[PDB]
Amino acid sequence: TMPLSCSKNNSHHYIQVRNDTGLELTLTNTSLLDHKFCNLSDAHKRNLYDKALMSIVTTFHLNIPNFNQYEVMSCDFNGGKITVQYNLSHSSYVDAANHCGTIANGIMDTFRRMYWSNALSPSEYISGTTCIQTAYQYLIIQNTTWEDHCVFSRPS
Ligand SMILES: *[C@@H]1O[C@H](CO)[C@@H](O[C@@H]2O[C@H](CO)[C@@H](O)[C@H](O)[C@H]2NC(C)=O)[C@H](O)[C@H]1NC(C)=O
Ligand SMILES: *[C@@H]1O[C@H](CO)[C@@H](O)[C@H](O)[C@H]1NC(C)=O
Ligand SMILES: *[C@@H]1O[C@H](CO)[C@@H](O)[C@H](O)[C@H]1NC(C)=O
Repeated sequence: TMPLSCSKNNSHHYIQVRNDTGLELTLTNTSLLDHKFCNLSDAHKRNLYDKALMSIVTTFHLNIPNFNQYEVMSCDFNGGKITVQYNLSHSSYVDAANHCGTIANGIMDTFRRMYWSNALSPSEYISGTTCIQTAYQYLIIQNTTWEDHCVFSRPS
């Protein structure tokens, strides 16, 4: 049994990239990845990670600033299906500002502005970008299907 993505305590949205498969982005306080690794030494896994993230950037038309910043992250695969977990650092205004030039923040600002969440707030405005503040501890991405997007798929 795995926890739900479509829950009252979470925010979620599903990107359909092709007829069958897509990405489910989930803001939650439950984590699915125990470790803190992102073993991408194989070229094929490193490219599936690039492609999941590219499909989010193009659909949301994200323009991520370069601030020499970095969001804590673990990743993992289950038979070619990626699971990416960001351990967010945006609980304060200072933390939101220091983790602003990241894919996580651009995603969250899309949730805030499409009203898919109420727990996202503005912090600092810089370079035409909004730094997002939130109490959510994780942002989860999984390569999944439309029929399963409401339940977290097994990561490994
Ligand atoms: C979701 O996962 C699949 C599997 O990793 C991704 O792509 C295809 O996977 C098959 C193996 O089942 C490979 O033989 C193909 O070469 C892969 N195609 C591509 C274009 O990479 C699929 O792209 C993933 N979807 C998302 C949205 O990340
Ligand atoms: C997530 O966890 C933080 C505590 O770290 C809490 O303040 C926040 O309200 C929680 N949000 C949800 C939706 O449970
Ligand atoms: C990356 O994953 C492979 C798969 O087993 C593993 O052998 C390798 O040691 C990992 N990378 C590092 C630096 O350990």
